Amino acid sequence: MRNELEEMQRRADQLADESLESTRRMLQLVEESKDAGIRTLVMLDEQGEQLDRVEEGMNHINQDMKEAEKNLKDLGW
Amino acid sequence: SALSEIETRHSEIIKLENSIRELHDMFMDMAMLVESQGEMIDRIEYNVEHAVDYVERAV
Amino acid sequence: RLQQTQAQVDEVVDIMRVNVDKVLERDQKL
Amino acid sequence: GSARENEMDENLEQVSGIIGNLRHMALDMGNEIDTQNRQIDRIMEKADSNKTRIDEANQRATKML
Ligand SMILES: [Ca+2]
Ligand SMILES: [Ca+2]
Ligand SMILES: [Ca+2]
Ligand SMILES: [Ca+2]
Repeated sequence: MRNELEEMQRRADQLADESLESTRRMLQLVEESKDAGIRTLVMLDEQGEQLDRVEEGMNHINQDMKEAEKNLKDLGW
Repeated sequence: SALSEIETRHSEIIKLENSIRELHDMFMDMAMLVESQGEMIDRIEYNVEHAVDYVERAV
Repeated sequence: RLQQTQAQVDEVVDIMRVNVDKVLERDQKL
Repeated sequence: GSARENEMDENLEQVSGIIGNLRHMALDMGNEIDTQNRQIDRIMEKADSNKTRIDEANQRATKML
């Protein structure tokens, strides 16, 4: 009977020790996720502004092609 | 029953670690993905800025 | 309290999977 | 034992709080990407429209020769 109780306790202990080690690993995995997540938001913010510049640049081209077309209309071509 | 609740608690800890790990892997994939696209957008921004200059000089 | 975490994490997972799908789409547009 | 249980409890409390931030970050991410995807769609459209008008202007011009 003493052997059985001791075996159970030692199993509880060791299973609990592994659950602790798991929570420690959880902690590294969420910390790193946060950093990746933050990095992603910064890159997206930078790229947001880059896409704004590109769109503006497509609008620029657009208006100059209206100048080119008005010139062609004026020259009968 | 004390051991019993440790045993089932343990299983759920492991289940929770698996999800967290999956979540971490997505957050890493996302950042790689967005970083990569950072570089495709650099070239597009460059190609566009020069097309702007071209069209402007030609008109 | 353990249970509230498992479900909380699986929600973010679902959200990050949709997000990653949009970015594979954004990868295709570039 | 109680130093192990207490640590396991602080760890999980801490993971949880951080899961809450990750959710908030994932949602903002999703929104910013939806907005940039629409913007990319207007860029593609405008680039193709720009290229048609470029090709057309040139073709009209090539008749001048
Ligand atoms: Ca035995
Ligand atoms: Ca034994
Ligand atoms: Ca860049
Ligand atoms: Ca670069």
